[PDB]
Amino acid sequence: GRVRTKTVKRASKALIERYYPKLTLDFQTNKRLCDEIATIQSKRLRNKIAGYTTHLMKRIQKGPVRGISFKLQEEERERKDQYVPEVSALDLSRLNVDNQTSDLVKSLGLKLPLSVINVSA
Amino acid sequence: PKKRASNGRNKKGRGHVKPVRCVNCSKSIPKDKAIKRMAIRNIVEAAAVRDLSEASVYPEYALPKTYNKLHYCVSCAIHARIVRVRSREDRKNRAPP
Amino acid sequence: TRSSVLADALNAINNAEKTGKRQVLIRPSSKVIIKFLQVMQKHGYIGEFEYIDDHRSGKIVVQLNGRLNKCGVISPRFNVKIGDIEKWTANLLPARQFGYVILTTSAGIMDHEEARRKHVSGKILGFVY
Amino acid sequence: GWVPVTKLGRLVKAGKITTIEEIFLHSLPVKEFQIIDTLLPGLQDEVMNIKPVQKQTRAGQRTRFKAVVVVGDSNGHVGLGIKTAKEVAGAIRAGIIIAKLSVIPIRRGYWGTNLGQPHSLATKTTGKCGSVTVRLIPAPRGSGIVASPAVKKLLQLAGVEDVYTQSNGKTRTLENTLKAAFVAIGNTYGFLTPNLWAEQPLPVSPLDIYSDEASA
Amino acid sequence: MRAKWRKKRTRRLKRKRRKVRARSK
Amino acid sequence: SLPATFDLTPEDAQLLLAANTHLGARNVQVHQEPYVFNARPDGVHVINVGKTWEKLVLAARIIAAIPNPEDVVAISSRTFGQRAVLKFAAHTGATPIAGRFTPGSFTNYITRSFKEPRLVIVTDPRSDAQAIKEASYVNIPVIALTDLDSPSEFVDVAIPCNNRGKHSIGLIWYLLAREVLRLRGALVDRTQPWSIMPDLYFYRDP
Amino acid sequence: GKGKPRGLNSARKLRVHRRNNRWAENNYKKRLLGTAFKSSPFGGSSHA
Amino acid sequence: MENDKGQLVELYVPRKCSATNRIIKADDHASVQINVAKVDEEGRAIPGEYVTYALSGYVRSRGESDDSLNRLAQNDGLLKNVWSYSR
RNA sequence: AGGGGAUCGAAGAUGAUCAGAUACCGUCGUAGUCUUAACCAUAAACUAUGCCGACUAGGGAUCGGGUGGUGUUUUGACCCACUCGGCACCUUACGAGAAAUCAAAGUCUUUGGGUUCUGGGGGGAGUAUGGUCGCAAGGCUGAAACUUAAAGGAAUUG
Repeated sequence: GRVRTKTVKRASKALIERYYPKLTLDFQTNKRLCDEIATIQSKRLRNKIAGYTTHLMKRIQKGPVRGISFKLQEEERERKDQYVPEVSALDLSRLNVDNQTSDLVKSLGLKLPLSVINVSA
Repeated sequence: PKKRASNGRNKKGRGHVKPVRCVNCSKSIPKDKAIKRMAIRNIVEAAAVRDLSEASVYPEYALPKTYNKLHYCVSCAIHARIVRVRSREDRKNRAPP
Repeated sequence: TRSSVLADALNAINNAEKTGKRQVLIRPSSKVIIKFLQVMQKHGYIGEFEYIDDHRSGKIVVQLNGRLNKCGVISPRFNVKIGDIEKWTANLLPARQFGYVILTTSAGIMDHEEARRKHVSGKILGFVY
Repeated sequence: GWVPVTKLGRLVKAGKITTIEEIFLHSLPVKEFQIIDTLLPGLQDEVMNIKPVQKQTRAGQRTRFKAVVVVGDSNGHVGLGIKTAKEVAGAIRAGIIIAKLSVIPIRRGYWGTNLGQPHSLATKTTGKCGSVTVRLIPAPRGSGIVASPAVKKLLQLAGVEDVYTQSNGKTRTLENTLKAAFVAIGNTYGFLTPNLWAEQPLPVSPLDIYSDEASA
Repeated sequence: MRAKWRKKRTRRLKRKRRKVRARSK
Repeated sequence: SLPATFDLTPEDAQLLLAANTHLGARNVQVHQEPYVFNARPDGVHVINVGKTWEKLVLAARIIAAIPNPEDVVAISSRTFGQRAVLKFAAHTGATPIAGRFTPGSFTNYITRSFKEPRLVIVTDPRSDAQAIKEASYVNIPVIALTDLDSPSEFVDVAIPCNNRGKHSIGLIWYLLAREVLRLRGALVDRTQPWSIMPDLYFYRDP
Repeated sequence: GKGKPRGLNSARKLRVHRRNNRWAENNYKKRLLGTAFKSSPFGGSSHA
Repeated sequence: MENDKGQLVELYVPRKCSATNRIIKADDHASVQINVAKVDEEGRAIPGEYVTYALSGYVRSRGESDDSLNRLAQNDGLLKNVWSYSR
């Protein structure tokens, strides 16, 4: 079988969250970085670790992947979390309310721009 | 101990329920306890539908259907894979598959 | 059928207090129920209550507080000599510094410590503590 | 040494909580056995019984040991603890810790006049575990702890001097008799007597008045 | 043995004791 | 008693009815009956917005009582409420728990996610049941946004509101943040509006 | 209530009922029937 | 609880629930104690001051905690029209 | 004891399997099955749970009756809200329990609403004997000598 173990999945995971800018989509280059970036005890393990990392860069190219966050993705994430339209969806584009809803406004004693429409089951 | 709160049947507020006979082994089981299924199938099976349409002396002839209601006793319901042993928590479920 | 209206009244009071409610409705009313509820009241156990007239033995509403632990009746209403109170209280009272046993005498419905003062005894009715 | 890992543990070491009564009064959760013994240094322990227990496997019976422990002050605090471990020494060592985390107070009053110091329970109380039911009634002075050897130790290590006991159910299962006694004696503070009917203002939680110190 | 068939055996035994004794009576 | 300026202002009422915070569930449970105003045909029960606002300020006052702001924890396990919580924890100092609630946050004192708060707020008790249930072991008060049919076991202050609407869930989180900030002096004048639009608290579907 | 009468004038049923139920006891049954004097080899004596 | 000459010989006096007037025991771990902040004239909380309540485990488990706080709050003026006695 | 007697079928007879098969499977087949007149009086006759009364948690569906809605289709049928009386069902544990579980099996060591029936380790034994009922099969009532350290209930790991 070609199922990697957790000592490979996690080692590659650590590399991407700390060295995304320097990795590429190429095995040979990633092979040499893992020598300058991590201390590994064998040629066999080092090949496997780099091989999965290449595979993960391909995934990130097509779209973000659960379980991996890096400085670039988080920065672009927070930028879109500041979004806000020009006019609120709560703001008036013309407010309609049922007959029973209207009665509620009267009891509270607030003056509002009410339009009443019929409603039925 | 008590295995089911319904006693394996559906009798409440009733003294007696008249029985029916299983279709495989011919044994009497009260109506409310028997396992019951409905088997509706086109008379002409799927693999033969093309030949019969080509052979019909009519255009647009709707295939008749066959209806029957089948009664099984517990022993023959287990064997025929109509029902299967089910876990403690999963026994209480009533919703069909 | 209904055998002791007092047994119903104290059962209702006990169940409500046990579950937190702050009031009850006990039906029907009776003289013995009022007299029992006045002894409970006189020591702070219940609080206010009111009697609703309906021409049919009436209802009552009792305002409770968290004090009451258990109120009940002793049936049948056993005869109690004067010197046997010390063996009834020792059976159904949490301790001998608080709690009451209410017994009916010719002097009226009284708690046992008021029966010692007056030197009276009679039938036993219930307890509160 | 000791380094806290909870808010209460930090305050206790820092000295802001000085008596165990604040913890009970506010019903704070205790999850560090060092808190109990920094406030009640006088505790003495006792192992009541040790029994073996076995489960089945393909390769025979897996045997492990069960130990019961009681810790208390003989001045109004007790706890009960049960642990199961592969070795006998470990079961006892871990039992002392579980018992200490469960220290509860007891209420001692008088049987008759309020002369001298308290000597017995304030009211009758009952407790139930399994089928065992332990009931404690007040007794006059000089009665002693009228109870079986196992339950007498727990009451001595609690501070009760004169007390009656009646038990029903299968008492021979010692874990259930001691558990039933433990529940019964802790219920003495749940029972409302007329001398507590007075209304007292709610104290401010210590975890709020010393807020800065708890954080770090 | 099954409770049912033990009951049957005892009954067939009594029926015979009931007729051997009838010779003397 | 609160100053008269705390009453429900017409500007706020426009927000509340616009977001359909006043459209309740088709079923009501007994403990929630006082929050119901009238029953429209078709069975939808209109929630009394007046009691929604009044309860909202009281919840805000309990929040402002806790000294350390990091001891207020906001949970929301469902998508429509996660963004609202992350920004409620931003403007105020509350520690948010967005996404899945790890069993043992409030009970296991060696887990990396151990929080021992003084108040917890939840968006929907039905789906955030693990947080509320654990809140009952360690003496933690609970506040919850409650629909007329939601469970009320181990919940102290219930802010009645529609919890099946995207705009409703967000607006209630937006309003609390405003009131806690005002009570603490962060915002100067209660009269003027706040300069952050409520859409910042809504859920983006893409 | 429970399965017994509680009335003040119910004493007879409690006497007779209990008298009937003492015969389930092994000790009570042997002593009254006096089987010691009939079947015991010693006839109720300590030594023979 | 005092002795023959007035000395309190009780370890401690426990609290009681506001909604039910029952003792809150030591290990009632569902129980809570709420604090409600008072407000100055300018509509700002006054540091360190509260209107305090306690609710027992029983009340909270039955779901009556919400209603019981509405009763107590409205009585103390912390709410106006949330609670009506006639149900 | 009359009548009826198509089906299925204790007994009986046969073919096969088998070491044996006077059993299961295949085909016959009397009594029985059904009705009238008269006996018997039994069952896992079970909800293995006596009857009357009060009180205590939440949610929906259904049967009968009644009230409000001139609701809607063409007060009959439906729809919505309420109520009384039933057959039940879902969730939970304030509570109960040895547990399985239980809205009663709760309101029982904090032990008392009225009342009837039954049990006292396992076998011998529901046996012997004496009565009484039945045409018979049998039903109701029901021991003793002797023997014995365990039988038994619910869950746990294998």
